[PDB]
Amino acid sequence: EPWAAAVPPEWVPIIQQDIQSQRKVKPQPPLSDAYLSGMPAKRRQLLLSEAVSRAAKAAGARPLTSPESLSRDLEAPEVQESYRQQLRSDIQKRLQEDP
Amino acid sequence: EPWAAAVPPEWVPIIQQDIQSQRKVKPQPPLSDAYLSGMPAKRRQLLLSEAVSRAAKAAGARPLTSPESLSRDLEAPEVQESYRQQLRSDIQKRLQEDP
Amino acid sequence: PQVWQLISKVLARHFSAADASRVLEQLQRDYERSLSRLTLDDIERLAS
Amino acid sequence: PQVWQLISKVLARHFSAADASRVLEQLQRDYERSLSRLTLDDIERLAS
Amino acid sequence: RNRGGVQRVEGKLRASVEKGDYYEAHQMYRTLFFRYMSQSKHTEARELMYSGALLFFSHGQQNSAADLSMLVLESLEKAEVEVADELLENLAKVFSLMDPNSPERVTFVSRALKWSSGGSGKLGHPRLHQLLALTLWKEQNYCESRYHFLHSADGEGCANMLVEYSTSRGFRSEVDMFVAQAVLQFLCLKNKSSASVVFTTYTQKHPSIEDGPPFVEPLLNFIWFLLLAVDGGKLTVFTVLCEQYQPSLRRDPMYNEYLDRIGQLFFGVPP
Amino acid sequence: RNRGGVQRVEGKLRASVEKGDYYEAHQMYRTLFFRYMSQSKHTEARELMYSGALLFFSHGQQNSAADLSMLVLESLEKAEVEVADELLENLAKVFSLMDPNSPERVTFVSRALKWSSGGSGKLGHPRLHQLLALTLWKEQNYCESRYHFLHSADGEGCANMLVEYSTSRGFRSEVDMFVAQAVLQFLCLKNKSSASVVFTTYTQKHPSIEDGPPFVEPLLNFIWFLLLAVDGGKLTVFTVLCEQYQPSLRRDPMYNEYLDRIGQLFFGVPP
Amino acid sequence: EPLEPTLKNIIEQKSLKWIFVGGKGGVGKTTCSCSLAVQLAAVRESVLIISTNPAHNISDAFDQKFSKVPTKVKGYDNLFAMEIDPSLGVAELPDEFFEEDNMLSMGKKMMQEAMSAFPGIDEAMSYAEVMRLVKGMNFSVVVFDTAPTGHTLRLLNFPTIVERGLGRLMQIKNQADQLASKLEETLPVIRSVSEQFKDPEQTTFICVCIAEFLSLYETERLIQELAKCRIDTHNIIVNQLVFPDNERPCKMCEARHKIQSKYLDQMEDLYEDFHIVKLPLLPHEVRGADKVNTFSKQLLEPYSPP
Amino acid sequence: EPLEPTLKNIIEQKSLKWIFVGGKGGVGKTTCSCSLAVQLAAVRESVLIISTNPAHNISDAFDQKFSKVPTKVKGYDNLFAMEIDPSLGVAELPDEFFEEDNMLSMGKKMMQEAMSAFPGIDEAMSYAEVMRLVKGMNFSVVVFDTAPTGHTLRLLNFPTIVERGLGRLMQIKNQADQLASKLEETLPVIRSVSEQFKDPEQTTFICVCIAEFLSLYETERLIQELAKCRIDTHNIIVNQLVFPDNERPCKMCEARHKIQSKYLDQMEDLYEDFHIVKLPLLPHEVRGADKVNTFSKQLLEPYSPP
Ligand SMILES: Nc1ncnc2c1ncn2[C@@H]1O[C@H](COP(=O)(O)OP(=O)(O)OP(=O)(O)O)[C@@H](O)[C@H]1O
Ligand SMILES: Nc1ncnc2c1ncn2[C@@H]1O[C@H](COP(=O)(O)OP(=O)(O)OP(=O)(O)O)[C@@H](O)[C@H]1O
Ligand SMILES: [Mg+2]
Ligand SMILES: [Mg+2]
Ligand SMILES: [Zn+2]
Repeated sequence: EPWAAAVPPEWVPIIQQDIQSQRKVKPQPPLSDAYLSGMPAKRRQLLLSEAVSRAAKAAGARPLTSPESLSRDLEAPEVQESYRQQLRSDIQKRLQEDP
Repeated sequence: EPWAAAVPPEWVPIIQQDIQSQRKVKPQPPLSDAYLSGMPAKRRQLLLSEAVSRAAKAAGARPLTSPESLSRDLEAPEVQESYRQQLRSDIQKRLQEDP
Repeated sequence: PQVWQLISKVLARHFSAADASRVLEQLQRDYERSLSRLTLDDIERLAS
Repeated sequence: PQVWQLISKVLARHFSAADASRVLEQLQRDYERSLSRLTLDDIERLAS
Repeated sequence: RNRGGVQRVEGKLRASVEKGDYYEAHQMYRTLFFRYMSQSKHTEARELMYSGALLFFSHGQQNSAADLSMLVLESLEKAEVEVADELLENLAKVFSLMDPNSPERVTFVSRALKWSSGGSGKLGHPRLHQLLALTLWKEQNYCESRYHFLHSADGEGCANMLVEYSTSRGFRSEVDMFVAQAVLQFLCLKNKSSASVVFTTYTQKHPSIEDGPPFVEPLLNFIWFLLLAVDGGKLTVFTVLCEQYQPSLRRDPMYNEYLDRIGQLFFGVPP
Repeated sequence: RNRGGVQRVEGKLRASVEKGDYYEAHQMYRTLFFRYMSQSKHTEARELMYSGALLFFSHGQQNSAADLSMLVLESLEKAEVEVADELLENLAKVFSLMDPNSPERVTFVSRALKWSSGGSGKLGHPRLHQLLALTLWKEQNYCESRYHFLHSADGEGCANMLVEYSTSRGFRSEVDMFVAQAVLQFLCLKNKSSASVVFTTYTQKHPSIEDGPPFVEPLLNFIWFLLLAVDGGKLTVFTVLCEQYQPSLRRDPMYNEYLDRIGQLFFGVPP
Repeated sequence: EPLEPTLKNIIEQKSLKWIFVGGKGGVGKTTCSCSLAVQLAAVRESVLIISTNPAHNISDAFDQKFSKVPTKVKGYDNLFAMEIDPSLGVAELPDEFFEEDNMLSMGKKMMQEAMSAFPGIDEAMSYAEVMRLVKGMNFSVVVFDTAPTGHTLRLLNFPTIVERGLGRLMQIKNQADQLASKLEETLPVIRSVSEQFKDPEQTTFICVCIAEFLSLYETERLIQELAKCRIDTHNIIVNQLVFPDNERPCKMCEARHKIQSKYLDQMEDLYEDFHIVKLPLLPHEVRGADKVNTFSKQLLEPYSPP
Repeated sequence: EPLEPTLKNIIEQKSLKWIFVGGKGGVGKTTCSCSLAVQLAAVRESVLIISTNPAHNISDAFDQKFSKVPTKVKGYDNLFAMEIDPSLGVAELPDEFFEEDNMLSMGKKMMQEAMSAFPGIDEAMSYAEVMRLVKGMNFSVVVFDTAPTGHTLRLLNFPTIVERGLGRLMQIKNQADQLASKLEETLPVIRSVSEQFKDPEQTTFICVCIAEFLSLYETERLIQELAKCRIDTHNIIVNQLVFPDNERPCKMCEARHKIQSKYLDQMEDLYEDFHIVKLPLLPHEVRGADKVNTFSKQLLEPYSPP
């Protein structure tokens, strides 16, 4: 290949292999905070009501009655507990993917 | 005159007289501080060395040797006393014009 | 039976049908991305 | 005999002939204007 | 028992005043003032502070009396006491007893004027301005007295003091100038009647001014015609008078901008 | 007699320390320090403050010992004491005895680094950075320890601690990432030898890394080739390596700008 | 008939959070504040004491140095002490991986040294800490070893003027975006501190003074200033009193007692509706935890001579 | 052998102009400053005393209220007193002859109330007055009833930091013309005040303290801070001492004397090269011109008990 002209010849094989692998490697997952701490960077949803409000704002959805009425209707009762319970299960599920 | 059209007729004579006088009156002299105090305005030469320095600056005259040497040469001796003496006489002279 | 049905029922009155569906898809997106960007610190925060 | 002659003598060495004459006329102007704008407060300041 | 402390404090203040401990009495006066105000006894506190200020003035305790007068002003402000002639007279008397060179007079005048008709004008009832100006005139503080006259509503005293001021500190060539300025300033404050009366009185009383509406001085004739036009309200007359008398009006440059206000105020000239 | 006061003060300090009045002894130490410095006895004051700080550390008087250590730093700054290995060791020991969560450690570290080779680099002799990093590592403060290593000149300990940190808090998919970052950062600080040694040691010691220059991980091969090119100094090689390995370099975005520095620093790339 | 000469009201008012101890210099602000904090620690779950005075003495009073971050006070499990740091935030450790642009680092630094050198910073720093505490709410109550009357009043006025200026800025906001976000974030806490400082049930001021002309009238002036600020204050700590004994009278103690009795009668007449708690001049140094505890006991229990 | 325990050096140093009296609160800064001013008035042609402390007590000390402008002190012909005014320049009487533009009047006002409300203003105002005095030079010497150690040190540091900032501005001037002219006019006076405050022969600091742990170590900290500021200080006023009498000993006076003797020995050992002048605790209030004069006499003449 053209780039092989400049680099020492014995470097070419490995690089080629890397290239063939690099087009196949699944992208980098989220970085652990441990690794992020080394980086100089520091620019790496609260409750279902706040989540839905953020969703409406991102979608620009106008509430019909009101957002305050929406928040007051639920008030995090037992029936809605499921949501956070779901969260637990979801995160519990993730514990299987990275044991 | 045209301006006489608007003003009441009996005003015209006096004004005319004033006009004929106004073109003749010598301009207003400097105003006394007493009168200036009433005005809301407050934007109404120290020694011969400072006077000459101000004169040179206004005329943009470059000193040949130096201004400090000029100041040191005199140092306000008896011979130069005349200047301030002259001032006195000058101001004394003014005392005759406004007795 | 699920948070999705409760949210749909509430939005049926607090938002229009099109707005409710858009908000639902928007939140599904946010949830999916939060799952894609989950880390140990996030798990610790959930525990707290 | 007069401040003018003393100033001319000093400027003959501290300034050029043209510069000396310009400074002299400039100061004569300043003096004349100061006389034209003399007031009682100015007299009081002189007394001080 | 709760009310006993204030009574005992008042008795102690009386004893201290008798003993001549003037500073301690001043502090006790401050404490009594604050206690009374906390009880909403605004009138009693004001009377006490006025009496104490007068007493301290009598004994030469200038700073203490000034502080108590400031407390009187504070009481008037806090209680929103409606402006009254008697209160203005009291404030003027208190200001008179002060020392002219002290800034306390400046602060007291500013605060009193602000309290007096604080809604608009910074005038109160000009009666206060008139009283302060008269006190300054008796003190021969012509500048401040003239300013207060300008903000007052008494033109006769203003004309008399202008005559005196021009005669004493004025010049031969400024005799008319003075009154003209004053008149313009009066008109710059919408007080046309004050301008008319002051001009009349100054012309009538000043020895150097020959009595009669047709004055020899062009400026006086201009001022009289301007007053008449302002009464009429015709802009063309104002423009004609300004143009024809330009040489005399140029004697004092401010006149020009003064005129710029007059046409705006009495002839509808846009700004 | 003039010198007697200081001697009596020293005796009183000894008595107070014996009695256990630790705060009074701290104040007496401050006074003695100031007196000695006023006499230009910089070395004696520094020794006294070091001894007192150690003594207060032994008894748990953390704040007093920290203040005396700050005074030691002040003495070093004022006397312009030339940086020496023994002084750096003393400062590192003093910093170690402090409480990790206290800001006093941050302030002491900043001041010591500034004093140590204050002319340039904020490094002193990296021996100080190495000592602070080792102390933090024994304290398992991996972030600060890694930072100091980055500003240190010891790559073997840096590689060992990087292995430990990745094993403990790192992820399976980041094993190479860590070292790569470190290497780049080393090269971002012109310490190419440190980069080479740390990469060698980390590759050799990490169990998840198969020993050998031809590593399975593309990123490790890229880093090795980049080190070789930086040794060579050819810009074309750097560009080729950056371009071909873009998919792996994109794993950590900062790598990109890190590379932007490398070419500027080791290959003459204009900014 | 009169209000009890004890701080029992302060302890009983469990809702009280911010407590300020102030008065003329040298009257015993530090010692009285330490005693009050010690008494509160015996009741409240946790109590903090902050030395806003730039010349901190709580370290001297407790014979135990305290840093700029709250630290456990020796001998107590729920008592913490701190000294306000006039110095601004220390410079962060440089990364210097990228171009060493001075625009940010050098400019921020110079701003920080300049601000630290200016006087007002002291009070400002204290105010900043207050904000932090409102954000934290870590301690149940916090006592202040405030500076003398003047600067203490300046500090107590600071929240209201800052809130008014912030409201003005908001009303003329952007007439940058990160700055606006920070301003919006800060407004709630500034409003909360301003409201709390003006709420009698949330805060109060302890006026500590000695029975003397200067101290008495400085206390009076401070009380009036607080009333202007609408800060509640209903108790005064008279300190360093002298109680002569008939066993062996001495002229010094007798005359001092006469003077202090005159001014204490003056205070009693002047300060109805206040808890005037009287503290004697102990013959021993009030320093160390045990001495302060003993002194606080008589602070809460009215003192009665032999 | 030791330096004489008298302020005779202060009086003899006729070149001295600026004198600062400071220390821990309540140690007697006001009274000692008044006494020193009284003594100086008997020698210098004219002497001023300025109460920079926002809680002014010179009015209390002399039993004669003083305005914000120097006023003759009752009983003396060449002694003047003043209290620094935190409030800024009062608004000038309006002319309102022309358009009532709020841009100037309202903006200046709001700036002035805001600045007056900020804490540092106090010290700033004092500094401003100092500038004025340097411009005036009306009084031969001026004494300062400074605030406690903290704010006093802030004020004393203010000139140097202001001068440095002004120099920076000049070096980046116009990088408006009336502003530049004002800056050029102000630089000479600021430089002069900075130089004078750092000149031992032109100024000095009087450290007044009591024989106690807190006061002693606050004085030590202030002395070190002054040394940092390079402000000369070579005399300390120990005040409120107690001298027991064998005629009728009492426990209070005896224990206080023991404590004060311990700390006075500590001071003597610590403060060589200083004029340690010892003042007793008088049994009468030190207020009024006559009392202050009598107290100053023993201030200058070393006190020796019966
Ligand atoms: N009741 C008391 N008995 C004996 N000594 C006391 C008493 N109260 C205070 N003191 C001592 O008097 C001195 C002044 O008291 P303290 O230091 O508490 O004052 P402060 O108001 O905190 O002062 P500053 O305003 O300067 O900070 C200290 O030595 C203190 O120990
Ligand atoms: N030697 C003394 N004998 C008797 N009373 C004294 C003595 N020195 C001071 N006092 C009194 O002690 C109190 C405190 O003194 P002073 O008011 O002078 O303190 P200060 O340092 O000016 O205080 P602050 O810093 O609060 O302004 C005052 O009542 C003063 O009259
Ligand atoms: Mg204190
Ligand atoms: Mg004082
Ligand atoms: Zn006794």
